[PDB]
Amino acid sequence: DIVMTQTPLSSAVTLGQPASISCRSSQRLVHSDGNTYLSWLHQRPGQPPRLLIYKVSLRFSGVPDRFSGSGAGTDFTLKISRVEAEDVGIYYCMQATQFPLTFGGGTKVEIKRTVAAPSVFIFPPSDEQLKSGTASVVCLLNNFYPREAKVQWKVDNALQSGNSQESVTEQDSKDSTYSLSSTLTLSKADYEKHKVYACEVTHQGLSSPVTKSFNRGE
Amino acid sequence: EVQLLESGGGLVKPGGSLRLSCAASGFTFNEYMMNWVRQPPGKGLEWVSSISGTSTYINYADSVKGRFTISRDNAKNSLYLQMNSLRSDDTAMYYCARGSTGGYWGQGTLITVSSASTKGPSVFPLAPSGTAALGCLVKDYFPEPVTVSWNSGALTSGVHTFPAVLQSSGLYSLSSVVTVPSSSLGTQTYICNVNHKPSNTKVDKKVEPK
Amino acid sequence: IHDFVDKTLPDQG
Repeated sequence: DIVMTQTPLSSAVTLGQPASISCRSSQRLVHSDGNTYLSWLHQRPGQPPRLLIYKVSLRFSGVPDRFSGSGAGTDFTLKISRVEAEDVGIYYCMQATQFPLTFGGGTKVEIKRTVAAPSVFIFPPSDEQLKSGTASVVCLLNNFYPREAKVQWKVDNALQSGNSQESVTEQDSKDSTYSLSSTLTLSKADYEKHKVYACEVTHQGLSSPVTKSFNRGE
Repeated sequence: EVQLLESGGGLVKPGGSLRLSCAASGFTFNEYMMNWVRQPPGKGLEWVSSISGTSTYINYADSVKGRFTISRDNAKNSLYLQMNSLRSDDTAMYYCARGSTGGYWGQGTLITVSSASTKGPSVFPLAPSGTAALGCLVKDYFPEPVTVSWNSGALTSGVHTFPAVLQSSGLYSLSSVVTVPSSSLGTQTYICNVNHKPSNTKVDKKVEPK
Repeated sequence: IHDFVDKTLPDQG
């Protein structure tokens, strides 16, 4: 079996600047017909892969010429001559020279943009959810960069540890930012024992942490 | 244009079986090898199986050999995958794909192999308090996926639908949020349209200011 | 060219 070793695992690139992805085959990649069959694909979240390059260096219809592929023997490369915001996502090499067909492990491309502080919003539980016996409290960090952020929940000044879950979007294909949600879930019986619900956000773009809070029921 | 569309996925218990289908159009079907490729949660692409144009050559990944059977019906422009003795680690998005280049793919269909049962979500408003934010919390569902739109597709700018999180209960939850002009609150209506096809649960929830 | 290349069969193991 031909193992495709794809590097780097992730690459962060300034807008308009070049990017390069390498895939090395465990053995010389040559078909009985003399050619080499290797493709490069790009996949966005929630979408099928899209073909960029096939047969090592041929561009698929619709693919802009800033993408190119090259290589021979065991070393193959995808080049992006100038990255655009929409180039974020995961790139894969695929060899279809010999069964079993195999893929590289993927490379995630990130666009490096200027620091952007999150806008922070807190959402109390709905009356409908409370009536059913549960309280979910949501903290939203919107449109920030870079991805690193810290969110801390406090309930009547008690730091919550293990009572919340976070989700982060993939990098936006237009503005190159991230968004994040953190959800604290409690029973109604527990929720109604406390007054102040607060989320405190730390991020490089904030000179000091931002807190959003509410009082239960008022 | 070339079209490929998968069907037959869904939730099944360990040890169970499913049959995937892929309907093709827009090309001469019997001139091309056809393939199944899968993508486990959080992982890369992995080839599953291939079948040449007139079924002469059939190939399988070692991890599915003896359990999965690929076939095609050229008169019906259809590709099949019979999947037996399924295991939790067969959970993945399954794609059909044409040929040897990776140029044409279906949209994929999710196979979840789990002892957990189907459950539809509850949908709760995230009510808005410059720029305001509002959303909907889509809580306690299984299996994936759910889809969310806003205002029946009329509202797309500023929407973020977060990746689902598996709660410690074994059920998924996600939120979808949108940022909107504060001046629009209480004037423009905002409705989140949630569809959890595995449970046949569809909800349109109005999100009103506190 | 793509359709022609896409008809190629990978070599067997």
